[PDB]
Amino acid sequence: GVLRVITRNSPATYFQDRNGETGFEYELAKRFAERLGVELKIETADNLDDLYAQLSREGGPALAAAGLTPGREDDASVRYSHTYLDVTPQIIYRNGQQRPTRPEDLVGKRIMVLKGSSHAEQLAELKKQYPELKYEESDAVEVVDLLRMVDVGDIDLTLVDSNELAMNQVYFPNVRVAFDFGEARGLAWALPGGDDDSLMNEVNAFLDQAKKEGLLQRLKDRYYGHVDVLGYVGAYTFAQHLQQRLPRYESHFKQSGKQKDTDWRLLAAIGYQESLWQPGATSKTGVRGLMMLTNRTAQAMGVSNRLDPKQSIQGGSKYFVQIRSELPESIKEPDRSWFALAAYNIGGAHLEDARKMAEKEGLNPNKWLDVKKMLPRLAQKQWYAKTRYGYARGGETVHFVQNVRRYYDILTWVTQP
Ligand SMILES: N[C@@H](CCC(=O)O)C(=O)O
Repeated sequence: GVLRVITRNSPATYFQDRNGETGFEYELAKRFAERLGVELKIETADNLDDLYAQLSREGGPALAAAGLTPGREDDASVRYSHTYLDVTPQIIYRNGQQRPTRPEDLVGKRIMVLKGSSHAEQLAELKKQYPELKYEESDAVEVVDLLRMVDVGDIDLTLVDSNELAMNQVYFPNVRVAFDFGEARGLAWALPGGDDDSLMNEVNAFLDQAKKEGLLQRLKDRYYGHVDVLGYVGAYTFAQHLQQRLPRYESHFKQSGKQKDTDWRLLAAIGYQESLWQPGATSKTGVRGLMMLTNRTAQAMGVSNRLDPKQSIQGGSKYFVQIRSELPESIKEPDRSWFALAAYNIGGAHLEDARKMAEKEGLNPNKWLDVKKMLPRLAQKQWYAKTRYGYARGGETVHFVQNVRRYYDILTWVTQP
């Protein structure tokens, strides 16, 4: 009584954050496994070629959920469910470089795509029509890698499904859609063929029902797509809010500070980066209140009302100090505080991968200046594929810690002594 779903380890799909497992596919697979009264077991594939290999052996996974494009036709050997999400392939280029207008303008550019993907096949055929088109494909990269590579200019163009872009665009300021390339199409789950429609029919029953019940559109808004974390405000705006907001809460930050033997101004910085000192702030991610705590985490810290500024401040402060208390003793202050900010955001599991990765690189797993260099690698498959817990958006962790420290510095400077 265990549903095995194979997927890809990636932000649009499945990954681990500080609260455990998450992702569009993962949630859809879980709400489905529950509709079957079985346990969901995730298995992840290394690349797309391997996913389909795995799906087609006997004794393999039930189905594949991985934002797969059917394309197909009638290879009965692999069969597709109804679609649960409609997308469009898009050519992506780097801002301030020659924006291609037409398929012919893909000639002369360096292009990279997932090896074994629909899009590699979309380009393969375009190469008959223009034998000068050249492109590379790789198994050691995921779409998140491709966008970074354009953003940073290591490649000119790539070709990806629009949803992957909607989720990530914001983490890549320099990238821009050049044009749609192909008709809109639907994504779907993949099952092996196929003589018993036992398994297929309910999936199709599930997806059809979950479309009219709002579940698909709910998820789509949950994930696709938005900037949780980021945003250093003006020094202007912070000075503003020092006068308009902090006076309400300074009292609570101070006492929690005292209660827990920790600098109140860092607690106050966490909260500013968190919600901008807004006790009613909330996210579609399911965090809420001044210290943007999750429900499980709030209950765990004794917070019975997430919207009460005093409670959320006390519970968030409690959460931060414990995380800082649980790090390896080998990490000393002040780095220790920075690791905890790093862990507060990305989860200790991932932070741990970073330190191992840091060690193996001959760096100091105890120096925030070093591990901080490793955290961004967790969003690079060549690297995160080699870690225990896999993908993490480590660049956003770094911004988190940085930003929080920055507010902490201004606060110190103004307080006072
Ligand atoms: N097939 C990949 C995209 C491949 C590419 O970017 O070229 C996906 O599942 O989104």
